[PDB]
Amino acid sequence: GLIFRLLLPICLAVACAFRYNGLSFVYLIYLLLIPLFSEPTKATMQGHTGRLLQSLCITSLSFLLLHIIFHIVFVPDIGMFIASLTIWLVCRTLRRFASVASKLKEFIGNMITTAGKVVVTILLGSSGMMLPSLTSAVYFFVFLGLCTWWSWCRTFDPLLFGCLCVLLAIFTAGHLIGLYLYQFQFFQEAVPPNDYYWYHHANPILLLVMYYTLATLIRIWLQEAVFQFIMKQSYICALIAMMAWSITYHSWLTFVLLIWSCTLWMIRNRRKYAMISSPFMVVYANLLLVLQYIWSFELPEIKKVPGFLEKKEPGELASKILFTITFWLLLRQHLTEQKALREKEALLSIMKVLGNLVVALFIKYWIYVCGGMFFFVSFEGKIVMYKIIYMVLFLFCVALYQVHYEWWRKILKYFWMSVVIYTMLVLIFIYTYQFENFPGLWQNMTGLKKEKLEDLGLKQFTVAELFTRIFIPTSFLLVCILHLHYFHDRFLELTDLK
Ligand SMILES: *[C@@H]1O[C@H](CO)[C@@H](O)[C@H](O)[C@H]1NC(C)=O
Repeated sequence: GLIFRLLLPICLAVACAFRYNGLSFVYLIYLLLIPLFSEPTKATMQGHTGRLLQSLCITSLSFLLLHIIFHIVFVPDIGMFIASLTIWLVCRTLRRFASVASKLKEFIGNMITTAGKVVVTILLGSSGMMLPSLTSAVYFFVFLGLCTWWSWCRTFDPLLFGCLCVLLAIFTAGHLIGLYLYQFQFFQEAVPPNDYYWYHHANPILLLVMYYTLATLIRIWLQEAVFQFIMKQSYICALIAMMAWSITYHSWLTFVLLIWSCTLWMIRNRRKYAMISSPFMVVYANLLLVLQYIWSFELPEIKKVPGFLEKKEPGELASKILFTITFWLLLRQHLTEQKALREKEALLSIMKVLGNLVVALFIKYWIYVCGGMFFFVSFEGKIVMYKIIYMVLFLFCVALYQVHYEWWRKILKYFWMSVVIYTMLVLIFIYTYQFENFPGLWQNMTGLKKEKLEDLGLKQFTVAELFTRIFIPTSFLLVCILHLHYFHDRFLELTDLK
């Protein structure tokens, strides 16, 4: 019944974790071999495997003794004793955890058998981002490829999935062999893949549990009401993550993502064009992700590009994964909806008063919100030139409204257009002033002293304050375009002299 075997994995692991010779290597081999066979039953295969393991271990102890006796630290003995005890227990076929462990095994095995694919992908991603190298690049790339394939509608038949599991299993087997076999080799650098013996001493256990889940899976394979607003928020958060990416890993590449998000904010029907441009965003995201992972290796002889992609830590990649999953979900939704529309067209071939009241209230009382946003934009932090130009525009608008009011009714939308244009220019200028040539290019082109130039807001920020310096004007632009698109013309036709 509750006749377990994982105890043998446990003791084989603790036995191979501290002794390193040709004697423990076979113990590690058999440890790797355990998760392939079933639990002990009325069977001959697992029985003979166990019995041969015990024979080999006892004989190895005997060989150690017959070596040490010739005269013309031996925890392996206790391991052999435990192995023989388990052999006898199998031949036979206060206390709180007895059934607890059984329940744990049962529910975890059922968790594997239901949706093992996604947990394998999660393990692949974790192993990839754990310790970057050329070897872990295999795991990371197959992770990324599987996630991209799932993002598309194209599915996968289980036999190819199983052969991929077999390939990855033998690959991680060889990887663990190299890892726990390296304690003899004599090298320190000129080779990326591994190192010698959580920062980097927690990877082998992750690879081991990965291989164990893969082994259970392959063993299984050989037993022959408001969710619309939620979709809206989904594409919105995908866009905002696309924007926020270009702040963490500042480079002349992700500037295209930032400018794309900016130019996508200011469009009439943004959902349609966002869904259209979704796949390109996904492919570009994962491409620059591969570039990130490559240039985040262990070795400093890569000669990072000065203005473009540069050198980063391994930890600063999970945030990029969190960004890319938004693109993946966006593409999934877009493709599903497009397929539904296509099959539909193939098949063919009490609260209103609240809405009216609130839309009228916004038509009449939103220009004041846009005006009040000027103060929040211009009166935060230090005082610089562009924050003064903002107030200059605001005061000019108010003065022109007070003076004539006939021109002010004709030159209103042009004001908002100029405002959003100026905000875009401010974004571009404050973003580009973070490279290396620019802080000197401004002087060499237009000679101004360092602080005299910095007084215009241009300075070297940190990864925190730049979020503010980008989003505050971004929020202002968003509010302004929201006013311009929906409420402007209705407001202008509301208050007029007929
Ligand atoms: C400023 O930088 C440029 C970069 O090409 C270089 O010619 C020189 O260092 C300076 N040029 C000036 C001062 O015009």
